[PDB]
Amino acid sequence: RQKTMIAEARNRKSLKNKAIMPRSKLTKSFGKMEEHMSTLGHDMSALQDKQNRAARKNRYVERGSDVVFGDQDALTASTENGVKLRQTDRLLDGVADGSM
Amino acid sequence: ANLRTQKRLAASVVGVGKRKVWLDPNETSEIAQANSRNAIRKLVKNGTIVKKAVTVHSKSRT
Amino acid sequence: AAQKSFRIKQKMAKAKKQNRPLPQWIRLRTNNTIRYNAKRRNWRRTKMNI
Amino acid sequence: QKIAKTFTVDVSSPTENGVFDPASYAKYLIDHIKVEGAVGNLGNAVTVTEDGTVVTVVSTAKFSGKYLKYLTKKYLKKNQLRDWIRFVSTKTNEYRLAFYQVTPEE
Amino acid sequence: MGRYSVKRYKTKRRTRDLDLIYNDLSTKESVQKLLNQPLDETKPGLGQHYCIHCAKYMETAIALKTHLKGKVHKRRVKELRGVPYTQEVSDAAAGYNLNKFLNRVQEITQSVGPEKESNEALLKEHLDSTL
Amino acid sequence: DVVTREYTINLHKRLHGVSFKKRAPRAVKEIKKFAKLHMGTDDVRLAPELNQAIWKRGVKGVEYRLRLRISRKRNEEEDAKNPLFSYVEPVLVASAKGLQTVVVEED
RNA sequence: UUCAAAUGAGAACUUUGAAGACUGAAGUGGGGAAAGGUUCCACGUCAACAGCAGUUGGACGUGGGUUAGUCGAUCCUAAGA
RNA sequence: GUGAACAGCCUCUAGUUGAUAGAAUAAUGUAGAUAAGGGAAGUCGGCAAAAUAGAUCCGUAACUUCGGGAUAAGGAUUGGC
Ligand SMILES: [Mg+2]
Ligand SMILES: [Mg+2]
Ligand SMILES: [Mg+2]
Ligand SMILES: [Mg+2]
Ligand SMILES: [Mg+2]
Ligand SMILES: [Mg+2]
Ligand SMILES: [Mg+2]
Ligand SMILES: [Mg+2]
Ligand SMILES: [Mg+2]
Ligand SMILES: [Mg+2]
Ligand SMILES: [Zn+2]
Repeated sequence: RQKTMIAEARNRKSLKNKAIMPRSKLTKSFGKMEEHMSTLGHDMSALQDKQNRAARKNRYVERGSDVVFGDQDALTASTENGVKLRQTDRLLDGVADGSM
Repeated sequence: ANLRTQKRLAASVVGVGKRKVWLDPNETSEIAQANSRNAIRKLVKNGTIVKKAVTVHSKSRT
Repeated sequence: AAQKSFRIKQKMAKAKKQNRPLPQWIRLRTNNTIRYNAKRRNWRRTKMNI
Repeated sequence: QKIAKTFTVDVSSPTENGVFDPASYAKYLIDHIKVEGAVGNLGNAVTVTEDGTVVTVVSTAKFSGKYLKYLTKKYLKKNQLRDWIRFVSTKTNEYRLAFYQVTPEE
Repeated sequence: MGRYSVKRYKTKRRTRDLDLIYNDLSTKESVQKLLNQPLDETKPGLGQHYCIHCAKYMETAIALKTHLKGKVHKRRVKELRGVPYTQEVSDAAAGYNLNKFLNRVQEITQSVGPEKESNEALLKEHLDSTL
Repeated sequence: DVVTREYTINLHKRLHGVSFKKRAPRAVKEIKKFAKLHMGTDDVRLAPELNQAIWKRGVKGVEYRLRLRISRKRNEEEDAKNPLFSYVEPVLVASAKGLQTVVVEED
């Protein structure tokens, strides 16, 4: 197990070329948390309760924008030169209709 | 997607080199929306963009 | 040069405003024989020589 | 000169989530704190006590919160908790053990 | 194989062997003969200033003195401390002429060794006095 | 047929005599060829952690042996020409010596 | 130089991440003078050009951008005109 | 950091990772190396390479415009603790 831990740490680390990212800035997942704590042999009752509370708190409630605009797009003619509403278009401002 | 502008703006906003800025590869659409330094600052605050630590040059042997 | 003369900058302004392709509606006129800008200039192709 | 310094650590979050032992942490500190270059030399200089939520170190001879953090990170690494639990300062010379940010599974 | 080893230990650039130098130091007559040599034009220092341990001529007495005060000479002195490693050692390690090798070791420890040590002591103190 | 096995690859005899700037890239190509040989899949995908293990000692410092976990799985996309592909992962062990091919149980 | 993902009709060459290297402060870094004149930056976007390629570009199309009592010119005289 | 040192070599900040690619490893090339014994017998000619090289100490001829020649030549040495 000690030799395996050495090998895994060596494959993990690249300190000569760059520093390791800070854990306090990263965020991880409860699935990995649960499997690691289970490997350590702790009881996951409290952590599972916290995760259940978080999952119940993060609810998805739809709104009118979700009903109306959810599968639609556009609602404005796409310009030929990627221009804003009041941006001049030197090339096309003299030709009003799209056929011409 | 092309995030070159966001990478440059993140380096300028955080105050480090472009070599020291981490853009979350999972949040590509959110990062691609951010066209201003204000939106870049918001991404830095919530952690989509991270400042990397310096590469170590130890002096223990010296 | 960064520190330039007003005469130089005025000529540069004229060149910038001249830098364009044809307006499309010119092609639609009766008996139009103008089909492209034959005096278009580019900064890396023909120098203005002041 | 040898004014008594008090350092406190709050272990309540990992203790209540069931992945930490304050008594073992205190025993590790007792056995591993070095005074004048050797372990087991804490005679009337460093006292480590705990009551299940707060671990208190009282020292009069060359102790700092950086050293305390170093020892705590060693203990967490030995228990394979270094990837999940960190040692934070809340106010001066009072510290706590806090989980890193975990996304809910969904 | 490499150029350094080739050009240092080429056969035409060979040096005297350690068992031969051990025999040179073992007897007093050899020591006196090598200490007092005729004026030879083709040796450095006219054949004088000869270190027996290193089998080396020096140009001058001051050169010989600075040589004796050196780690190179002390390395050679350490090398000449033990049994001189004849073919008898290799034969005995193979398990052949064992009694002959053991008799030779006994003779070194009893007679030839201490006489060589006494000659070396006398030679060193003579070099200290004359230098 | 979905399956997962662990193999040892001898990179030493595959990289015997290769130019130093080309050793690790040739190791990548050799492992792809190895997975193709063992699973019949022309679509081979290497884990970036495996690529790290290959490149760990630079361009010319590839290990003599590597322990691989190779999984033949199903291609879910409709646009692909191949219904099967292989995913190669590294197995980080104490030593890659003396290990034989094994079938990993799938759960 | 390599790996995965994304984008895409199409990716050795685009983007992000994962790695391996290099310039090694007399720099492959950070600014200016002469010269250039918009090449700067954003959006759109690949016919031609980038001696392979191209979804990329100092390319093509449409725009945005240079704010001074104190920085310069301007004033002074130099060899000279 | 090494070192006398803006040398060479390695690294931090910052910046690049650009220059058509893939596979094979015949001859002849281009660039770089090693070679038993001999040691210029090669050649118009030692061309080219090799050999020397830092520092400390010992020592240093002719000739001379007395200033030089001179690092003349020739020797001893060098790590680590
Ligand atoms: Mg070969
Ligand atoms: Mg380098
Ligand atoms: Mg270099
Ligand atoms: Mg640009
Ligand atoms: Mg082309
Ligand atoms: Mg343009
Ligand atoms: Mg030869
Ligand atoms: Mg001849
Ligand atoms: Mg001849
Ligand atoms: Mg001379
Ligand atoms: Zn000697």
